[PDB]
Amino acid sequence: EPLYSLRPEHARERLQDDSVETVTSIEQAKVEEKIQEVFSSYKFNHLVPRLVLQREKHFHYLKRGLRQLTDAYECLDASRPWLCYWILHSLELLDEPIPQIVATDVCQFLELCQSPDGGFGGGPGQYPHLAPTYAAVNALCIIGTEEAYNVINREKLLQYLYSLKQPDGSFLMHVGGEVDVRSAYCAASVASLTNIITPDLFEGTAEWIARCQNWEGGIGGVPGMEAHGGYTFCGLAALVILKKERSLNLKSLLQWVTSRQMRFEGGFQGRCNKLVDGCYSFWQAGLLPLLHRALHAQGDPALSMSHWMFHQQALQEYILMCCQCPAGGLLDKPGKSRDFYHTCYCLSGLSIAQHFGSGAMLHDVVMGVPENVLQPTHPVYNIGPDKVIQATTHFLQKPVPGF
Amino acid sequence: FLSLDSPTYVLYRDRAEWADIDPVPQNDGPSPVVQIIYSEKFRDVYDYFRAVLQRDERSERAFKLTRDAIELNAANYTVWHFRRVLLRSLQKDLQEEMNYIIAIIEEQPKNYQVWHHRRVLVEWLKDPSQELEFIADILNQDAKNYHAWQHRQWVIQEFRLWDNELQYVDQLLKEDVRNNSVWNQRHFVISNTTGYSDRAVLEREVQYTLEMIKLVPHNESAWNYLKGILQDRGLSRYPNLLNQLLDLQPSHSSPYLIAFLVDIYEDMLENQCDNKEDILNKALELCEILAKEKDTIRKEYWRYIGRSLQSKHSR
Ligand SMILES: COc1ccc(S(=O)(=O)N2Cc3cc(-c4ccc(C=O)o4)ccc3N(Cc3cncn3C)C[C@H]2Cc2ccc(O)cc2)cc1
Ligand SMILES: CC(C)=CCC/C(C)=C/CC/C(C)=C/COP(=O)(O)OP(=O)(O)O
Ligand SMILES: [Zn+2]
Repeated sequence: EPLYSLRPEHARERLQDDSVETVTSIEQAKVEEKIQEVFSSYKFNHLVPRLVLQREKHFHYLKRGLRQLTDAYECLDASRPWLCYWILHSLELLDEPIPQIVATDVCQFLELCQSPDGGFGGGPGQYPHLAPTYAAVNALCIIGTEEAYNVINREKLLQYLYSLKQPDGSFLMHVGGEVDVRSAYCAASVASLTNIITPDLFEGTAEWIARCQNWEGGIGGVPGMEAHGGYTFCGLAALVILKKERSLNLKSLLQWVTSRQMRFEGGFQGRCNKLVDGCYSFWQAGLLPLLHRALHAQGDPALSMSHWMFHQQALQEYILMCCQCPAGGLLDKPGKSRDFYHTCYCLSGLSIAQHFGSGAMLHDVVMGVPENVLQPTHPVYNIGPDKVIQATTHFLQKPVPGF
Repeated sequence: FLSLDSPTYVLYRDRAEWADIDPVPQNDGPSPVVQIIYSEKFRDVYDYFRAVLQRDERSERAFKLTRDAIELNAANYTVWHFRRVLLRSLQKDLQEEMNYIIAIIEEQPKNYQVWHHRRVLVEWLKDPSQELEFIADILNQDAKNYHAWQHRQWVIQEFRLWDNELQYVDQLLKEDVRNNSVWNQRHFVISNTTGYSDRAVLEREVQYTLEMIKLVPHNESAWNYLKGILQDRGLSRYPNLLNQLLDLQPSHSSPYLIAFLVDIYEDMLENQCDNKEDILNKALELCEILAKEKDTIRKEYWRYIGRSLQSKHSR
């Protein structure tokens, strides 16, 4: 009864610095400080808790940002498709429909973004690059219409992808750019949704991805590098698209995600001995569903059919109590500013912590009020499961450019 | 020459040198989305940058212009690409370019483009003399900067600059034994030099890691290092370990201690060992001490473990 971060026992989950102090501990101690403030808010004040997802506030923030932005966004001028995707996806999660007005302007804009050599760049007439190509294509699928699907020039998408493909199974992020697992997953997300996977494309890729898993259990940006949430998500996800999860050592991967929930904060950190952050509500927590499916295609008999293998309630408690901006939008942690990236991923994360699907079994957990439930999100693509269905089914109708 | 934050700064449209060339405004279309309301300074630079890019003007003035475009938005990979094309055409002094990217990295260390660009320089110059020390200085400001480690590994690999790294690693672990980026580095050095399959080394390693776990039992990084080096080989290969961890339980306990014991019991039970049903209960027990008291943030994981053990060590 009722909220796990507020329970008395929980005071115990606070950092033990074994009386040895480093930057790491001081700094972790500091967030635990501010997080305790936020949790203790509800007591000290003198009224009971009840947790609300500020939906209408998030919506007005989103609706406006989709249209126009202040010059604080100069530095996201090479990432505009990302802005589309992040905002549209937050809208579809909060269950807000996209007017044909907007859908079609997004359409036309992403089209201006599309290179005559395949892929999309960060803005009109910028060169193509995999991150925006991935954002464009997801935004286009969130849209789901015929106009949106038709924007993609698949021939060129495949040329582009090939032009980035490296001998060792890896990809460049963009011509003359460099490599990192992100490129694998983007290539995988975009090739698969648009049905352009040829037999040779991802050859060597799963093995390259596999090499990025390290002694920690998780995946690093390139072989040798520390395990990190964003990269681990990309790796696994690219491996599920490719249907080669088995390549990784899934048991240490699991033991690694699980160790990344913070015991006091309830949220996730991107890597060990670093700081909680709301965007990891998706990059880390969204592993558990991917791992669930993958152990399941191996008969693993011991899996729950209620829950993902993380503290769903504590993640929810973190997102709601700590990552919400009263003004609208969401954030990394208390004291940081709003942005559409965190609005996107904190919400993608809350949806994952709400919804368990797994063959037959569906089971929910909606903390605080029940108007908090979001629409479900597909954990490979992080667009809605329906939009994934809809777009694969459609692209499945033309042939792999080849054929 | 004329800095973006100089009070003499003039928009490019007011500059004599540019009189001959028409700006290319951004084409956002009739009714646009995610439109950024750019400052004057910024839109001015980028209009002119589109002009030089379209015309493919390979010129000194274009080169200085890319500087400004970068400073306004260091994430614009199209601009960096053009700057590289200009570095080759205008055959520019790369040593001087290195001093530039040194300055910028120092300003915006968490940017992909900036490190990628440095990398391409070192590749062209075929010369890593400046790198360890450079990296060392960023790392002196953010000991965990992902790109700085990524760059460092890449350099150490390419130029076989292994000789002094472990000692770098020891200097940092001393300054923060919780720096998980430094433990990853230790694993990367050793694993590529001597390797872990040398007994003197595996020992010196394991002895170090326990010695750290002693000084600071609740640092998970030591714990993950310890598990990472042994488990390739199989924890049950090392029978003293189970015993020795059992010792410091009273005076040094932690959920990492209990979880390591469970990893040990897991390995024993898969290696057909002394007491199949016996060990199974020690494990399953601590699965509840963790799931229910000592590490409940992970309850759902610990119940999967108890429940997997049962599901395959029963009969
Ligand atoms: C400090 O300002 C930024 C802005 C953007 C980035 S990013 O493109 O490298 N990227 C997304 C990201 C976006 C935002 C943000 C700012 C404004 C908006 C729109 O409203 O979104 C903020 C941070 C951010 N980061 C940095 C970050 C996130 N959580 C904690 N931090 C310190 C993450 C980063 C993720 C990423 C995206 C694409 C990609 O190809 C690689 C990485 C990094 C720092
Ligand atoms: C599809 C796609 C492009 C996905 C993005 C993947 C993603 C989130 C990558 C993270 C990469 C990185 C260098 C993190 C370090 O940030 P930090 O060290 O500032 O943060 P931290 O302390 O939490 O690690
Ligand atoms: Zn974040």
